[PDB]
Amino acid sequence: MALNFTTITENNVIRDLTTQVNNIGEELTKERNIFDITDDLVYNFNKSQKIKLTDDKGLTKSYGNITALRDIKEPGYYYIGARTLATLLDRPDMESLDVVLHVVPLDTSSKVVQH
Amino acid sequence: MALNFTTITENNVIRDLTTQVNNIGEELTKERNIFDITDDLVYNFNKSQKIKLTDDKGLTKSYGNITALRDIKEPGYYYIGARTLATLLDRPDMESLDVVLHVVPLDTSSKVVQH
Amino acid sequence: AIATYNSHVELAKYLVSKADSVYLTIGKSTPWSNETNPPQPDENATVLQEVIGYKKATKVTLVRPSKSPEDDNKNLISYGNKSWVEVTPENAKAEGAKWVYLESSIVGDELPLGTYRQVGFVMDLVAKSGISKFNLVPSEVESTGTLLFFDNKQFQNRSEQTTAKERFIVEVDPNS
Amino acid sequence: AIATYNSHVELAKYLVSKADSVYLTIGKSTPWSNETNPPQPDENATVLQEVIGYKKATKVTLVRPSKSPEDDNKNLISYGNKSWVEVTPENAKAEGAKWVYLESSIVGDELPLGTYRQVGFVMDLVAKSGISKFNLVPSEVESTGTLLFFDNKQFQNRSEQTTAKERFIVEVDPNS
Amino acid sequence: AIATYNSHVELAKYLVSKADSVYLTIGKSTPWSNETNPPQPDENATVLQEVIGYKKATKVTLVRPSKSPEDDNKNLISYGNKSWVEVTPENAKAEGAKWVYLESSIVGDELPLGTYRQVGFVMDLVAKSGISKFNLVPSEVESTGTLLFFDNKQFQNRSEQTTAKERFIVEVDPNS
Repeated sequence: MALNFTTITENNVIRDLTTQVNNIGEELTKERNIFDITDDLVYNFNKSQKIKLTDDKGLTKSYGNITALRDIKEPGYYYIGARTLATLLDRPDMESLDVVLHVVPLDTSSKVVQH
Repeated sequence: MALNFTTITENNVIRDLTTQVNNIGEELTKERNIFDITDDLVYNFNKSQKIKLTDDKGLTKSYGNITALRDIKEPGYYYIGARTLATLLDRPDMESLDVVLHVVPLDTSSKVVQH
Repeated sequence: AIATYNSHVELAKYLVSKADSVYLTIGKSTPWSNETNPPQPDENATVLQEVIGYKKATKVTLVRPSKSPEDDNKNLISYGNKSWVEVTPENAKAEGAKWVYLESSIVGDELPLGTYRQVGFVMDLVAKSGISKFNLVPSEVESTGTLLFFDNKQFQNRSEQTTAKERFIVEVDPNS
Repeated sequence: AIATYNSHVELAKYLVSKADSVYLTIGKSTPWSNETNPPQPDENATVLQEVIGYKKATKVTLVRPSKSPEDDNKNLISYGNKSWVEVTPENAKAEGAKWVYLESSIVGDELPLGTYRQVGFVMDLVAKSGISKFNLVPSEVESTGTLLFFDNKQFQNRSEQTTAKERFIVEVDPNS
Repeated sequence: AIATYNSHVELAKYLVSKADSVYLTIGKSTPWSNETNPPQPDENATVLQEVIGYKKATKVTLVRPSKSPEDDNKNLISYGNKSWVEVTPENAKAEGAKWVYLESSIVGDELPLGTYRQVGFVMDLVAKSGISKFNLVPSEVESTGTLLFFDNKQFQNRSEQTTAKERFIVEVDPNS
């Protein structure tokens, strides 16, 4: 979308002022003008996945310096390094290796399933 | 949202040219005008999941042509028909059937978990 | 003294009543100086340049610009970057319908195939005796009538597949 | 989008063709704010302010602004701070006569007495059945028809001995 | 050995099921060798010459040529000097509808202005970069899909006002 406009000066007669006003009015009232497209964006963005599940490149979401794996309750995918996992209070009894945590959403943010 | 405009000619008097400039100026400067709503949309957008996990219909993502299942590294879900699965260099040792592949992102694009 | 807005509505009702006599005409089969930018038209011209021919008007009615909800049970039109509504002749003064809508189409080769740059609509066109047909070259015409309206446009070609639709929304006085 | 000068001629011919159905009307029996210098009239009117009544037109014709030498042998009029010449319907496009002259005269108390400051003309005025007379008050009229043109004037006073002649010269588009 | 009429009917129901993936395309903005007489179209082609853009099919449906009296009360369409009627997928064998109607209108400048000579319709077209809009220039097409039907016309011109409605009626075997 784009208006075609030229700044009006003292050399310009009442015809040229009339032409720029007609330009503005026609662009703002065409079929599927700016107003229509923005009302469509409001309607349609409301069925996107509005909350991130990856990062912006399609890798795992970052986290803060948690105390236990149960602290990451937001949904999506989380890489956890071996050194980190080895200091979590609730870690499984196994060799510390790098792991991914997938968090699955439920009925409340105080509960989740964790893989 | 919508402008109400009428196109102007030579001897539409100056009051008529003024009326249209007033209609334009008012619609662009009323409460919850087009600029406010668009600044709201930019804000709610940058919190979003930037990248596809399904197609636009909530079905599996498409893929390019692939030599191996290890060539689907992008995150999300992918269908694979039996006739495709019977042509991939690292297919599991099982009977040729239709499948879905879930590709799980990690710390790096080069690495994934595949269900 | 000035003319009134309702006089213009009565003068549009007079124009719409003439419908059966109305003809599109096309002309200027050779170039302008700039083919992307034709000159503005001469209101003192009685006839097109380089006349190709004439075709009867397919549609004639009063109109005005459309708006919702009050037009949502009426006859809508689309033209020139807006929607419009056909106004019936008995409502004309109540709806303020000073505008005439005029349309014709040259379907394929029913006039000589080539190019045109002038489009106009004439009324009181009289064809020669034994020629009731709606598509005419200048030698089949007894009188061309009165050239009501015309425009200088960018050129158009015609071929058997193409239908050359031409139409105008006009009023007897564009402001006063 | 414009009209043509000859469309205005064919529109002036129509307005003169109606002449038998044409009446003068008179009104504004109470002051202006400046009685020397009346205000511009209102085109949206359908009838005069302070109607007194209606009288059948005595003279309806086309006219144009007069010029020597070519008008020196013609029938001249003096009106509205200009000089004018009478034109017939079949001469209209040749003369360029897009102007109409209208006139009637109200003789004494054939309509109610006092001062007046508005003048107007109406076509299609139909009187009630059994009324044939050319002077009508607003109650004897079955349909007032349509007010075509009107003006605001300095006041004139009517008494039984006075003949109030009133007249116009007008065109269908004075400024495009 | 041979196909059958009803095979063609069911194949037309298949192409109509594809409709959403269907786009008009226009091209050949520079001259032929003779502009009155184009070269005949080569069905081994995969894309138009000098491509100007693509527009989504504003209409796709089964049709047939109209027949009287039984179509006199139906959904008529007028195309290329002939009269046609719409048909629905679940009735196609009862009507004998093996013809597909395809249409799109390029309003004004919603593709770049200037002349075009080729007209075609593609199915399975996929645009770039998540784009929603139904008018595409070549720099916004990812996969052109399949050029189903096309023709090599004379030139035409497009301006801001003129809509270019291009359309076909076609069948899967026009001629065995």
